[PDB]
Amino acid sequence: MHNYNVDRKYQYNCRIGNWSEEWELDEYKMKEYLKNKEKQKLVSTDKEDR
Amino acid sequence: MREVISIHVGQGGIQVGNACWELFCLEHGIQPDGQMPSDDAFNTFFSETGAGKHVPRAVFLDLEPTVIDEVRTGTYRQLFHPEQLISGKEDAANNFARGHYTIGKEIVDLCLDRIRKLADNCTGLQGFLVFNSVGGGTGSGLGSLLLERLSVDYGKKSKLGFTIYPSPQVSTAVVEPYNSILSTHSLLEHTDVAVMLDNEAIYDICRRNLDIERPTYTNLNRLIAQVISSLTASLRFDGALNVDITEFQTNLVPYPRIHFMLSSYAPIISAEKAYHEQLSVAEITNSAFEPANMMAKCDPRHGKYMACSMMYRGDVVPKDVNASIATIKTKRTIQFVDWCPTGFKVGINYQPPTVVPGGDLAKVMRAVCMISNSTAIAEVFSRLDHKFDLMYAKRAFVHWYVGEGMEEGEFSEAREDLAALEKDYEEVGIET
Amino acid sequence: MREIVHIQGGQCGNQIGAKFWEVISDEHGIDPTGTYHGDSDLQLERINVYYNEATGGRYVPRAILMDLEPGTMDSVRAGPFGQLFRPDNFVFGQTGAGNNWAKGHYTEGAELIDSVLDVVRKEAEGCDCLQGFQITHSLGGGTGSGMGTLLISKVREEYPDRIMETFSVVPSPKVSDTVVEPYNATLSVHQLVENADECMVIDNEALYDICFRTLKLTTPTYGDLNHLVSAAMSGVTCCLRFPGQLNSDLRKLAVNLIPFPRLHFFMIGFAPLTSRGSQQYRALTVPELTQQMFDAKNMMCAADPRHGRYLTASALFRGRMSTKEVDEQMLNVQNKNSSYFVEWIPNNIKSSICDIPPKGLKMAVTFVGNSTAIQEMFKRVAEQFTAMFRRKAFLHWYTGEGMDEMEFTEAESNMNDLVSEYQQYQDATA
Amino acid sequence: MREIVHIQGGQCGNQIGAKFWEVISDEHGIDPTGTYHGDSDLQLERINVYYNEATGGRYVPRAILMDLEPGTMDSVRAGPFGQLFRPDNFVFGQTGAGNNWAKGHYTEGAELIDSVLDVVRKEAEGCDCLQGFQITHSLGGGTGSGMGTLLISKVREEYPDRIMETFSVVPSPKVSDTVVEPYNATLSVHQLVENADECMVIDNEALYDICFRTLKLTTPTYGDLNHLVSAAMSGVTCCLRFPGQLNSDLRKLAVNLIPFPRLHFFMIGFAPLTSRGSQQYRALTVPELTQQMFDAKNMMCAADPRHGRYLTASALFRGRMSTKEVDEQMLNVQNKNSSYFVEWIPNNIKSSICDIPPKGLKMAVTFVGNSTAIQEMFKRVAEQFTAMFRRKAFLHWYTGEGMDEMEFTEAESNMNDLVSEYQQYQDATA
Amino acid sequence: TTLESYNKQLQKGQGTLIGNWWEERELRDVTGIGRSAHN
Ligand SMILES: Nc1nc2c(ncn2[C@@H]2O[C@H](COP(=O)(O)OP(=O)(O)OP(=O)(O)O)[C@@H](O)[C@H]2O)c(=O)[nH]1
Ligand SMILES: Nc1nc2c(ncn2[C@@H]2O[C@H](COP(=O)(O)OP(=O)(O)O)[C@@H](O)[C@H]2O)c(=O)[nH]1
Ligand SMILES: Nc1nc2c(ncn2[C@@H]2O[C@H](COP(=O)(O)OP(=O)(O)O)[C@@H](O)[C@H]2O)c(=O)[nH]1
Ligand SMILES: [Mg+2]
Repeated sequence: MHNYNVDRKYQYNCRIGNWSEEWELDEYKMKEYLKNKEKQKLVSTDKEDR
Repeated sequence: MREVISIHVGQGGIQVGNACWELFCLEHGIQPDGQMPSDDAFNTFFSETGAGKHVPRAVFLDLEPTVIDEVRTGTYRQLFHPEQLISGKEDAANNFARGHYTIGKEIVDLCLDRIRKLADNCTGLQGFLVFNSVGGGTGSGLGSLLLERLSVDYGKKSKLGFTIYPSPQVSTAVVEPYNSILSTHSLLEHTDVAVMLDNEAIYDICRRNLDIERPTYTNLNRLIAQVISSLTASLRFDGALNVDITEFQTNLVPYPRIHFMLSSYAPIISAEKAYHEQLSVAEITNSAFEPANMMAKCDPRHGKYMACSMMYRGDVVPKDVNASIATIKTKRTIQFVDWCPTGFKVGINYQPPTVVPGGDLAKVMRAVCMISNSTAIAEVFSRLDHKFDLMYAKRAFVHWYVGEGMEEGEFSEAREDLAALEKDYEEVGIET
Repeated sequence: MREIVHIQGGQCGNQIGAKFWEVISDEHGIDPTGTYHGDSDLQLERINVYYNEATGGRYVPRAILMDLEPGTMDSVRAGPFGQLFRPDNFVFGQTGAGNNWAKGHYTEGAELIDSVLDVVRKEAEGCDCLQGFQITHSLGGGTGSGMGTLLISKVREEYPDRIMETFSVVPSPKVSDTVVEPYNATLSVHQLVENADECMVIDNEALYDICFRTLKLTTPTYGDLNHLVSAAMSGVTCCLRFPGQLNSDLRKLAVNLIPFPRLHFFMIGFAPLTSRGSQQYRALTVPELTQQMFDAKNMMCAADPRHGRYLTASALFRGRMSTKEVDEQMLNVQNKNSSYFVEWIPNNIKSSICDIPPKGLKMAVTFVGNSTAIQEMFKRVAEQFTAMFRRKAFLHWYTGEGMDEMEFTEAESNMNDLVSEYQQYQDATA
Repeated sequence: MREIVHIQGGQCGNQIGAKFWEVISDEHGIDPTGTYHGDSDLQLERINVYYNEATGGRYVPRAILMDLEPGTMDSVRAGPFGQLFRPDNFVFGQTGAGNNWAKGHYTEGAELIDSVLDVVRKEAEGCDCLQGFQITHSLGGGTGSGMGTLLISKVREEYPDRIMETFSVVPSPKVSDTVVEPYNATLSVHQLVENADECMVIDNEALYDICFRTLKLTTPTYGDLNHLVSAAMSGVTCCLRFPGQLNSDLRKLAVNLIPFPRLHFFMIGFAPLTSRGSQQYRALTVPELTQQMFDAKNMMCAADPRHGRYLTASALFRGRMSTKEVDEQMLNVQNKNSSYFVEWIPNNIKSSICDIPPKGLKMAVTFVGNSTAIQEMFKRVAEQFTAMFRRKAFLHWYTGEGMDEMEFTEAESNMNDLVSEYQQYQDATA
Repeated sequence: TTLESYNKQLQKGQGTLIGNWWEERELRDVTGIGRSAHN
């Protein structure tokens, strides 16, 4: 019966609706952030570098 | 001293020609670099450069540069003459009108010049072999116009056409019937013998024998290459009954209009099931005439037979050949037309089939390739004509041809000529 | 080498092309400075199709940007990958259109089109063998719907033999922005059926439902819609740029997808599209691709394709696969849905294969189709046009620059005309 | 040259063949790769009886493996000597019968039998000189008990004049592994009596008693049971495959063992059998071989041979020995126990001698006996069957797949009449 | 005629005893290659 797009929406921490998708999207954002840390292409690491 | 000239036009034609040349250079012991390691039975397909390497007697044509340049970047880049890999500028885009009336002339002159120069070096030209896909614009148009030009330039010389027609239900394009009938009409009066090379039958064969559930064009091309090699092995290897390329135009064509033929090959077995099988002459002959083994999607039980040419290679023995053919004649499910009491030409070669590494076929000691002329082939023409006129009744897609410089009436005489052909085929089958 | 050139106008076309060029540079391995750092030799033999070569070892897109206001160009230039386009290809006005077709097509368009025509002619004669034209624009705005169609007519009369694709963002009734959209929509679309060899329709409402049902993204922005459009448009020209077993160009698409000269409106789709979750939980196989690609709710158009019948369709598979499986899937799907395909033409589906999958993917499918259900959109737009035309609302803004109700009358009349001959094939039986 | 084709179906038959072929192979000196490595020229002398030669000189058994579930052959292929079997002959189902005789003989079988009948026809026509057929199966398992007897019927239909041999593992009530033995067993035997030229019954409990008492080994296994059966069977056809003083083929045994066309059920035995601990004390002599052979407990069937009178007996000896000793010992065992031989058929023992003994043994004996003792097995299975059928338990499953109680009634009546006229001759006097 | 068949290449010995085994035996004994030397 679970329905998405329910008017006011809290953060991903609560379980009101569509929490899994947004949480795993945020997780993949962190994961690609880890990948950009793994391969030395970070704009910051350039900034402190110069 | 005896050799033929190979023509590969169209994307399918070039993709099958490249595979067959792989097979031939592997068989004659020539590496892709082009020189024999050294660690006169090749004059048929290669000519010495004077010292070292060799060059094939083949030419490749295509309007779009993708295949030609990708081959130029392939591993055979040092094999072919750099200037005989002719490519155009714009693809024909499945349009017979573009390939026959607008852009062909700018390339066919150079092509015929190349053919002349290639023939000049040779001394024993036996004929031409041509490979094309009919259901394609550039293939159909260029092949038709080249056949027309060759018919007037050389004339009496024999020409064999291994054409890939569209399959009955499975097909890629929608406009294929148009250029199919146009190319069929064009080649009817210019091709000495035509060979059916559809794809659905090959899919069925490879799925049932090789147990392959995900085949691609490579397997089909390798099978066709094996067929060609088995057909032409007689011209370059010793055998009990050597058969020349000219021994088709005298044995398999009762009338000048009926020259369309369909083939079969045996055996077709993978590498794990080979060691557990008999592979005897009688069994390999019986497996040839079964109706799912026919290389084209057509039922042979729906029509008579007119001529059959069977070529054996290996340790084949005429005793066993005669026993098998006698059993076949005794068998009732296959019947020949009344006015043809004898209807078989058999050839024997001592060279067993060669095996490519990494291929699906296994190393096999005995093999036979069969060519059949049957009146049941009118079924494919009938179905193609029906698919034609169903959508031609309301003049669909006709603007794409008429606006390219093509007159609108050609479809009428094409229809009439194929109709006359189908009356010919149904009338020949009547008893005398 | 049978290359094509890009022209884009208006804010919408500017954004679409901006993201498309980023994508194409991405799978061609080109940095924002225009330097090649790819890994393959396979990304350089066809680089001339979209990029010209300049001094310093860099490559430049052959795209020209036109509009009546420099704000959009100043934004896109400051945006990422904005250094690729040459400053010489920016042609902009200083007044604007104000969502009025007459201003952009009669008064300011005529006086401004000279420069863009000159630059496009220069760039066209620069190349060796030009293949065709592609335009990306929206019909609900003023400047786009005016100058785009005027330039289409001009280049069509200049090069009659070449082919032209257009990617049209038509106004959706559900999600509206301006109360005058159907007017300039009808005026522009009246001039496409005589020039454009191929038109392919896109709806922002359709993109929104796609992203919110399938992708399940909470707060989508225009970046997502632009990116979906870019991927779908890019998937078309893969055959001409990469090797494969079945190469098929724009002309082959035209000849195999156009039954009659006035039936050049298409509806397109992309696969595989899936949300964040099952992306590693589901297997990408050609049966799944062909099951998902024919889904009605997979469409990028508000037209619902199960209310009519397909005339012709074509699919451009990418990645390594087996041809027999492709053919058998196509045959089976054509057989199970005989009611949804017109009967008097046999085997009305085209298949092409390419050996290069996209970035981060292993198999992809791009679909184009000619279906009789697209006329619903034209019915709604014509109904709205007639409804607000009977009261003659806001017609003074148009008639104040040399326009009359007569050309409106031929526009709506041709709309009803095309509707009639596009629906009468739906029930046609042999 | 008077050759026989092997056909096996069901799990039990597959397991039996899995070691029967191993015994044949190591007796003929054939490695698991199909390459002969024997020492005696008599090894290849009549290798025709069971093998075929393919190109390269490798040998393949002419056994056809059949079942309704592929797990059995998937297991036996990885086992030793699993490479001999030709991959094409494997015929397996997709659903399974679940020990339902109606399912295995009417629904799944009627569809599956086409491939197996085609391949057995091919094998029969390929062989120059066909002697007959031999089949291995169990009357308690559904798929075997159904499809095997169906194949019996059809094969006998096209080959009425050839000899056919059935290896039936009939269930005993002491060691019961399944609940529906009465139904499918009586249904199988009803058809089997009408079409079986020879049928030999094997009891697993009798095998187990033999291995526990005579061999005196602590932990018996299905491997040892299968080994016993395979040795017994190689004993049957050693005389047909090797020279001897007096050869007697399968048709010889059929003529000399069956007095009336319907009494064709046999019990078998093998000798000598000794434990590993006592093998060095025993001295192998014809008298003690015969004493062990005619032992009541040495028979591989539950029936008490001293509970009835022998209709006839047959003994095949292997190894070099004097025939006068054989004949005098036969006369001694006949006249000493004249109480257990029916009087109106004097000289009711066939004796055969083969000059090649099994490897590792200097003499060996195999025994086949047609006696009245088998009647109690049918009486007891009849009691179990009627206990099943009075309350109609487990019956709707059978009748819901085309069956009716008429078939059960006629089958039980036929088997009851079989028992009655089988015991009729026990008390018949001259 | 179903010769060869179940008798493949073998040198010396009494053979397999099917077909013309007797007749090939003496040929093989008097001269190498009992049957149809390979080409
Ligand atoms: N069997 C087989 N058929 C092929 C192959 N390649 C192309 N074809 C056939 O060719 C037909 C389509 O024409 P193409 O060969 O792709 O293209 P073309 O012949 O060069 O003509 P254009 O498309 O106008 O360039 C298909 O229907 C196939 O049947 C191949 O590798 N094997
Ligand atoms: N997909 C997409 N649609 C857009 C974008 N920008 C504007 N639109 C659509 O275009 C419509 C407005 O068109 P408009 O800008 O007035 O056209 P113009 O005057 O010719 O530039 C709106 O309804 C939007 O939905 C974009 O970046 N992507
Ligand atoms: N000799 C022997 N008998 C077996 C073996 N496995 C099972 N059985 C017997 O077979 C009977 C069951 O037969 P079943 O497996 O149902 O036959 P199926 O239905 O054709 O597979 C049991 O009573 C067992 O005693 C075996 O490996 N060897
Ligand atoms: Mg092509």
